[PDB]
Amino acid sequence: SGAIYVGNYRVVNRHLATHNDWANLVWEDSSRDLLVSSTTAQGCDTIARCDCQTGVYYCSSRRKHYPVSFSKPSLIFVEASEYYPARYQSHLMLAVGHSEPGDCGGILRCQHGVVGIVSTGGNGLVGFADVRDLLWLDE
Ligand SMILES: NC(=O)[C@H]1CCCN(C(=O)Cc2ncncc2Cl)C1
Ligand SMILES: [Zn+2]
Repeated sequence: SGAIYVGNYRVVNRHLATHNDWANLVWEDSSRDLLVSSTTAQGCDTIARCDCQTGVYYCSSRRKHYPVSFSKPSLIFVEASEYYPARYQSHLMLAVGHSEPGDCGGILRCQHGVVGIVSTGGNGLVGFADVRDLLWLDE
């Protein structure tokens, strides 16, 4: 679990969005596993606007942060789960690092701000949904 709170927006994994997120929907994209909802309170986070390929992510299944080198956002095949059929997920970045079911929502940050959230993983890989291209989150 986990979310990004920026301005009057809450960014979550689309597959973990609540009834309240869907009732206050701003934007969602199944191909990216993202959903953004509106908030009444002002958010605590700031978004990176950069091309960093290294950073640090929070891994809830270890209660720890780990440094990672990750690929540029791209279209990656993701196997079927209870949440989605087998499909290509877009704007996904992969890295070597621990992740297991329940780690989705952990933030990846570089020195410039929030880069994205955990969205996939397994067998010593961790995948992050990029948010750096969503320029409207800042306005
Ligand atoms: N973005 C998706 O399609 C994910 C929806 C939830 C399921 N999913 C996963 O990868 C779960 C997973 N399994 C093993 N290690 C880590 C993780 Cl996060 C795929
Ligand atoms: Zn950066």
